[PDB]
Amino acid sequence: GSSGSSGSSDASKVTSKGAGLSKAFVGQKSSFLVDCSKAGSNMLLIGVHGPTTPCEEVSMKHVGNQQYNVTYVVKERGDYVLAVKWGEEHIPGSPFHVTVP
Repeated sequence: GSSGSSGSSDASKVTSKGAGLSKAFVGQKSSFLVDCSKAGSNMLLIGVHGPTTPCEEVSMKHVGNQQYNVTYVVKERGDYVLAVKWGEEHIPGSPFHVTVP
């Protein structure tokens, strides 16, 4: 394919489910799946912001079938901010408000 000029990718379509998105727990490995089957042919990335405390790491893998597995680990508790972008865009729901007990 030389030219494309077709296939607009939308973020509002990208859906996400799980706990990590809603809330997380120190030590506990929070994971969340992102469906992009009817979203677009764009790339999926993450930008875990560190407004209060940084994260241990971020495991991102494209299990396929239009599913992206992303898991992380925290060390401190409080108010967190999850930033998920979808090919130069921001999924519907971010920045998400994650509260850790």
